[PDB]
Amino acid sequence: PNRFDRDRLFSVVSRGVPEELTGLLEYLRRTSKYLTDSAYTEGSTGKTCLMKAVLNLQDGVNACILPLLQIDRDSGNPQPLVNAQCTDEFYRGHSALHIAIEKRSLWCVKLLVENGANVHIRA
Repeated sequence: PNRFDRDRLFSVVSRGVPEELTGLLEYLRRTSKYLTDSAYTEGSTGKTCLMKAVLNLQDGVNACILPLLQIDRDSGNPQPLVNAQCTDEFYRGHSALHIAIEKRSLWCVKLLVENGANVHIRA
Protein backbone atom coordinates (compact mmCIF):
# COMPACT_ATOMS: atom_id res chain seq x y z
CA PRO A 1 0.00 0.00 0.00
CA ASN A 2 1.95 3.00 -1.30
CA ARG A 3 -0.36 4.53 -3.91
CA PHE A 4 -4.01 5.33 -4.58
CA ASP A 5 -5.64 6.94 -7.57
CA ARG A 6 -7.93 9.97 -7.57
CA ASP A 7 -11.00 7.73 -7.69
CA ARG A 8 -10.40 5.97 -4.37
CA LEU A 9 -9.73 9.20 -2.49
CA PHE A 10 -12.97 10.55 -3.95
CA SER A 11 -14.81 7.39 -2.88
CA VAL A 12 -13.38 7.51 0.65
CA VAL A 13 -14.17 11.19 1.18
CA SER A 14 -17.66 10.52 -0.19
CA ARG A 15 -18.34 8.06 2.64
CA GLY A 16 -16.75 10.24 5.32
CA VAL A 17 -14.70 7.74 7.32
CA PRO A 18 -11.78 9.38 9.18
CA GLU A 19 -10.10 6.11 10.16
CA GLU A 20 -8.68 5.76 6.64
CA LEU A 21 -7.36 9.32 6.16
CA THR A 22 -4.21 8.30 8.04
CA GLY A 23 -3.02 6.54 4.88
CA LEU A 24 -3.44 9.71 2.83
CA LEU A 25 -1.07 11.26 5.37
CA GLU A 26 1.98 9.35 4.18
CA TYR A 27 0.75 9.48 0.59
CA LEU A 28 1.25 13.24 0.86
CA ARG A 29 4.83 13.09 2.14
CA ARG A 30 6.46 10.97 -0.57
CA THR A 31 7.26 11.76 -4.24
CA SER A 32 6.93 15.46 -3.30
CA LYS A 33 3.43 15.28 -4.75
CA TYR A 34 0.48 17.18 -3.32
CA LEU A 35 -3.31 17.27 -3.39
CA THR A 36 -3.30 20.75 -4.97
CA ASP A 37 -1.77 19.22 -8.11
CA SER A 38 -3.78 18.28 -11.20
CA ALA A 39 -3.41 14.53 -10.58
CA TYR A 40 -5.38 14.23 -7.31
CA THR A 41 -8.42 15.82 -8.97
CA GLU A 42 -10.41 15.70 -12.20
CA GLY A 43 -9.17 17.29 -15.41
CA SER A 44 -12.43 18.38 -17.03
CA THR A 45 -13.73 20.59 -14.21
CA GLY A 46 -10.91 20.66 -11.68
CA LYS A 47 -13.00 19.52 -8.72
CA THR A 48 -10.56 18.83 -5.89
CA CYS A 49 -10.96 16.36 -3.02
CA LEU A 50 -12.47 18.91 -0.61
CA MET A 51 -15.25 19.84 -3.03
CA LYS A 52 -16.07 16.17 -3.65
CA ALA A 53 -16.23 15.63 0.11
CA VAL A 54 -18.56 18.61 0.62
CA LEU A 55 -20.93 17.64 -2.23
CA ASN A 56 -22.27 14.87 0.03
CA LEU A 57 -22.65 15.53 3.75
CA GLN A 58 -24.20 13.44 6.52
CA ASP A 59 -27.02 15.82 7.55
CA GLY A 60 -24.66 18.45 8.98
CA VAL A 61 -21.68 16.57 10.41
CA ASN A 62 -18.60 15.09 8.76
CA ALA A 63 -15.44 13.48 10.11
CA CYS A 64 -13.13 13.36 7.05
CA ILE A 65 -12.81 17.00 5.94
CA LEU A 66 -11.06 18.45 9.02
CA PRO A 67 -8.25 15.84 9.27
CA LEU A 68 -7.75 16.29 5.54
CA LEU A 69 -7.23 20.00 6.19
CA GLN A 70 -4.55 19.63 8.87
CA ILE A 71 -2.87 16.96 6.73
CA ASP A 72 -2.84 19.29 3.72
CA ARG A 73 -1.67 22.37 5.63
CA ASP A 74 1.34 20.47 7.02
CA SER A 75 3.07 20.29 3.62
CA GLY A 76 0.75 22.12 1.21
CA ASN A 77 1.94 24.77 -1.24
CA PRO A 78 0.72 28.33 -1.95
CA GLN A 79 -2.99 27.50 -2.04
CA PRO A 80 -4.23 25.76 1.14
CA LEU A 81 -6.39 23.57 -1.12
CA VAL A 82 -9.12 26.01 -0.06
CA ASN A 83 -7.95 28.92 -2.20
CA ALA A 84 -7.95 26.65 -5.28
CA GLN A 85 -11.01 26.27 -7.48
CA CYS A 86 -12.27 24.98 -10.83
CA THR A 87 -10.83 26.18 -14.15
CA ASP A 88 -13.77 25.01 -16.25
CA GLU A 89 -15.55 27.12 -18.85
CA PHE A 90 -18.86 26.44 -17.10
CA TYR A 91 -17.39 26.90 -13.59
CA ARG A 92 -14.58 29.46 -13.32
CA GLY A 93 -13.62 30.80 -9.89
CA HIS A 94 -16.21 28.61 -8.15
CA SER A 95 -14.52 27.26 -5.02
CA ALA A 96 -15.47 25.05 -2.08
CA LEU A 97 -16.57 27.92 0.19
CA HIS A 98 -19.33 28.78 -2.28
CA ILE A 99 -20.50 25.16 -2.02
CA ALA A 100 -20.42 25.38 1.78
CA ILE A 101 -22.60 28.49 1.67
CA GLU A 102 -24.93 26.84 -0.87
CA LYS A 103 -25.49 23.78 1.36
CA ARG A 104 -26.55 25.93 4.34
CA SER A 105 -24.07 24.71 6.95
CA LEU A 106 -22.54 27.14 9.45
CA TRP A 107 -19.96 24.66 10.76
CA CYS A 108 -18.10 23.95 7.51
CA VAL A 109 -18.11 27.66 6.64
CA LYS A 110 -16.54 28.28 10.05
CA LEU A 111 -13.76 25.76 9.46
CA LEU A 112 -13.04 27.00 5.94
CA VAL A 113 -12.91 30.67 6.93
CA GLU A 114 -10.75 29.98 10.01
CA ASN A 115 -8.37 27.71 8.08
CA GLY A 116 -7.43 30.36 5.52
CA ALA A 117 -10.16 30.55 2.87
CA ASN A 118 -10.19 34.26 2.05
CA VAL A 119 -13.62 35.64 1.13
CA HIS A 120 -12.64 37.65 -1.95
CA ILE A 121 -12.81 35.03 -4.72
CA ARG A 122 -15.03 35.80 -7.70
CA ALA A 123 -17.13 32.89 -8.97
